Amino acid sequence: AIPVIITAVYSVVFVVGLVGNSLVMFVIIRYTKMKTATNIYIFNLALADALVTTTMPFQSTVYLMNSWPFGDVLCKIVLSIDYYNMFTSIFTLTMMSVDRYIAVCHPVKALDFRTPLKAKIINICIWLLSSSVGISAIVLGGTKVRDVIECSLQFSWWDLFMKICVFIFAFVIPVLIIIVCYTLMILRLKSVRLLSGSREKDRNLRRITRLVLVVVAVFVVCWTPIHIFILVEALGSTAALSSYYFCIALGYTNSSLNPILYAFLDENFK
Amino acid sequence: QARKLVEQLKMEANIDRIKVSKAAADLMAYCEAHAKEDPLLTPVPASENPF
Amino acid sequence: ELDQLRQEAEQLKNQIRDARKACADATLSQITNNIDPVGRIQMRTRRTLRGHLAKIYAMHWGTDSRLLVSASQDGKLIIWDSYTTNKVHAIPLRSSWVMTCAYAPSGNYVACGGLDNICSIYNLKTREGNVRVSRELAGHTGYLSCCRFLDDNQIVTSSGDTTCALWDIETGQQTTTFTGHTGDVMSLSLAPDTRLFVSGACDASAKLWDVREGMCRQTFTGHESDINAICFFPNGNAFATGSDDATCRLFDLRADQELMTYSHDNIICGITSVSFSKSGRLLLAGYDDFNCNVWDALKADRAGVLAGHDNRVSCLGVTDDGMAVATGSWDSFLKIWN
Amino acid sequence: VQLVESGGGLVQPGGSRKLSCSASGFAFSSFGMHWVRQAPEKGLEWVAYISSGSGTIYYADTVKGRFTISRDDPKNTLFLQMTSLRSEDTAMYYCVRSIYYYGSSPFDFWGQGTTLTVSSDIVMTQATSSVPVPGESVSISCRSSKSLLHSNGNTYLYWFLQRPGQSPQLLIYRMSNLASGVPDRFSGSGSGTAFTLTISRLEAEDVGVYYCMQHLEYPLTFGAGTKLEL
Amino acid sequence: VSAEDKAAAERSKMIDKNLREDGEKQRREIKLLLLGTSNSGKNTIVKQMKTGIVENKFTFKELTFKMVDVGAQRSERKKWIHCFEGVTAIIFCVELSGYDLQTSRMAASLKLFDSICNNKWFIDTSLILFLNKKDLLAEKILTIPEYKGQNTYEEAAVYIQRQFEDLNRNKETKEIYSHFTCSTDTSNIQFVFDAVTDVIIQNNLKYIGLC
Ligand SMILES: COC(=O)N1CCN(C(=O)Cc2ccc(Cl)c(Cl)c2)[C@H](CN2CCCC2)C1
Repeated sequence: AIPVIITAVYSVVFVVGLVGNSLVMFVIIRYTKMKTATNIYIFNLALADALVTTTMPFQSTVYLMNSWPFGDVLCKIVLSIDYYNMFTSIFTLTMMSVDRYIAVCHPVKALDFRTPLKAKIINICIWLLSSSVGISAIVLGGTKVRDVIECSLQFSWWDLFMKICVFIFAFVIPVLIIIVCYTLMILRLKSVRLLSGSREKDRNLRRITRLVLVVVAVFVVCWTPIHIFILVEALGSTAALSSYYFCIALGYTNSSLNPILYAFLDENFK
Repeated sequence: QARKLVEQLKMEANIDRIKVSKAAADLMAYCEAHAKEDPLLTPVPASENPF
Repeated sequence: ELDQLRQEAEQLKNQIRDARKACADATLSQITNNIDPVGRIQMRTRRTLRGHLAKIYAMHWGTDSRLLVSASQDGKLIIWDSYTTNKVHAIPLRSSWVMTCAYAPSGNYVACGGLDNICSIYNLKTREGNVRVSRELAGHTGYLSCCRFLDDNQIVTSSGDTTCALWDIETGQQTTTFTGHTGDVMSLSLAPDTRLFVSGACDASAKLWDVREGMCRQTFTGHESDINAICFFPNGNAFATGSDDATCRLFDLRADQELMTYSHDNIICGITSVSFSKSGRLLLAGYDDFNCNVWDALKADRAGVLAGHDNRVSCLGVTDDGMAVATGSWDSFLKIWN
Repeated sequence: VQLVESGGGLVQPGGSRKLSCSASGFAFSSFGMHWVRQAPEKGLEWVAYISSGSGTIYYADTVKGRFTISRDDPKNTLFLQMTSLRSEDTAMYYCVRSIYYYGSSPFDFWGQGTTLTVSSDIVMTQATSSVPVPGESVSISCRSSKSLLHSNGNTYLYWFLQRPGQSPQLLIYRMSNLASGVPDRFSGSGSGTAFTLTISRLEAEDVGVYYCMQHLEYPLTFGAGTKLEL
Repeated sequence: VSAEDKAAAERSKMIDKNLREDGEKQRREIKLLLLGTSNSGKNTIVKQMKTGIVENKFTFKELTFKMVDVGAQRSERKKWIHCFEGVTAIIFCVELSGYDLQTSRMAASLKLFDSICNNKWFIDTSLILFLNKKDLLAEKILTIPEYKGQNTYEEAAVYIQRQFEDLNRNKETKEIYSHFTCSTDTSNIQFVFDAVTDVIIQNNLKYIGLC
């Protein structure tokens, strides 16, 4: 047949992802809303992931029919929303990792830094930093033409940048500093009582280590192939669209699995 | 001492005690005579209520 | 030798019990059984008061029924405006481990005290525009659990050294010392005519003292645990106690015995505060189960429930006008209810 | 409590001048502060107001755009800049402390003023200007343009007495309350638009000019004044 | 709203700002209670860092300590021990030279420890356990009924720590930090530093939902 119906993963990842954030906002209104920094970090991450999840049919239609048959403003709006909330989700993951590292390895200064007002101004700065990519996607985008109509970053060496740029500022720096933050956090918890005693303390420590390993693994497996394909198709020259839409399907799978790992495994919800 | 401890309690032993019927009647009379002046019995109208 | 003392004491205590049983011709419930019940008091919160960052242990209203002072563990005595939710004053305390605060009837001074064994008197209506420490009263061995104002120059204090005290504020000296309790004294309430006062302690005992000659006029013993709160009826002839045995009990002075009990099987937690309404019909008691209960004082019925605090309710207060009830708890908030 | 005002003098028209007032003997930062001037042969006139923490600053209509009021609480000083001075600014300026909470007594202390020689609103009418008076009882009437009874049941009228050669001092605040340091023989009573001050058993240190001031809305307006003479 | 009511509201806002500024400063501090005995060494520990309640403040490596001592209370403990429900740690002082000194010192020490460590308010509060008279146990000798051990040094103090840690019921939620006191060096407060740091992380993990 054809490996198109197998891209029905653009549904199961889709709806659950929306559901994954649909139950998230209720946690703000059915529990402690903003008394802790972690709660508002979870709230911004859930909102960003829901807005990433909103643009599913705008790629499933481009895959299903090999063209973008909508208007120019729809192309600009959808692409800007995609880039904006992608960067927002990545930076929110990064700052939750930094917050856990600060709470563990610099705990005396965490009495001052881990203020809800400071977390609010950091979140506002994160959304404002992603607004750069959002606005630059608004002004530099558009729909091209060839019997098919195509939506991309229409402006070539200018497309080597803003591809290597999103690779550098959206993949490598966040993954490196979350890896450093989590490995230093685990090395600190290795020598902490009520976690290195007997009975269930080592079990709790190994549970924390398993959570660290699974969040790092989910991030790398759900954001490496997209970047690899983007770089090797910007540099190098039927199966290409199929593999590319499996990769960005995994990029959506991150938005599905992210509120699970960062909300349901949190022990402060109930 | 024990002498003072028994002397004070014997001094307070001999007092004039009315019955419980008089006490209940007095409490009933006091609560009935000041019921209209109690804002917490019935909810006051919002015009005359500062809250 | 000492044989006569114990025998004589138990004999005259037994005849005190015999006279008390002779004077119990009926009960309060039998007389009040033909009263139309009050019903359900669904009093709701009108103001919430934010600004305290630690738990509140005491409050006391004003005579004008608009200002109220509150004491918390963050070293703060806050004087509020109930009508507008306005902070009139914020007094930083020298010691943050306070359990009691009082407001003078003249409105010119406030009092505070706690684990520091000192009753502090602060002056409000003074020059320089700031509240200043006017008096420090020392001489108690235990912590200061309650304090109430007689006049601008007389105060009465209850402490955890089994004693009460009457101080003259201007000279700062012990005018009278009230002795006789065996356990630590927790609560205090003055009669409206300012001549007698009842005091409740940890020996499960309430004691009625006369202010003039400093003598224990009466002693009432019915409870099984530590009495934490005590309050006079508006008449001045009866009083009500709350203890850690999850019961309130209403005593009479002239009858010299207990009149009524206020308990339920589904409440197993103690009582931190007790108060009456203006007419004395409604007895409001703060419990440890995050709620305040409203009993009918004549019929022993749970008339109402104030449930707005998510921590231990610590202090209650009913205005002299009877318009509202303020409730302070351990969740750093205190609310006005009507 | 001391409010010593300096900086005044003789200035040619079209100039600028810096008035200052040093405050001592009280917590200066807890008080809102007022500038009120008086013409050489006329009554009082409100000029400016600054709040505690310098949050609210209000000016009169005849000084807006050219007068500035400021304060420094570490130095405990109040400041008034005046620019493009007119001949109508020739007055003696008083610096007044006032505090606002429930039961407060604003306009309680008035400073020793400083001289400056430059060479919709509610109307308070004090019709009588000379009432002869001894051990007698006197009554001074003041009238309004709109009612001073606010919706909170508080009537917003103040009564000051200015003895000859002395700064005015607060007699009555909020139309009925008698200030500290004032004998009980003063009484203030009034209803909407119509007010009176009754002095029973007049004695020495009662001779002066009596002023009624409203405090509903800025600008604060005085009456013309009524003089009691022997 | 009238002019004076507006100014009163402005004063209330200023008081709110001052209250928040004081609350942050009282939130950056750490409260610990000394709860040993007058025959234990509570006063020596507090004075080595350099009637009524006493309360000492001193900052060690950007951590302000609010050390409260309640040793002058001849009243019932159950009526004021709830005032210390949310303290950071409990410091408990025990004299090793107490079994053969003044009567029932060791029994009083274990009884007070069993009262405090198993108290309802301190169900999750860690206890810092100081063992004093380290230089006096070596010259006092247990020789005084169930020891069955030798009477030399470097094991009697271990026996005392085992006796005090055996009273710790309901484990896997709280930790006893044991330390022999050295009255010459500063190693007393460093340990008080380190234990408190181990508290904060143990709090912070809960605050970040990882524990
Ligand atoms: C980091 O790698 C990138 O630079 N990417 C960011 C933008 N992405 C797009 O596919 C743009 C786009 C085109 C057409 C349409 Cl209809 C839309 Cl909604 C979006 C990729 C990733 N997104 C889309 C799927 C999950 C998030 C790759």
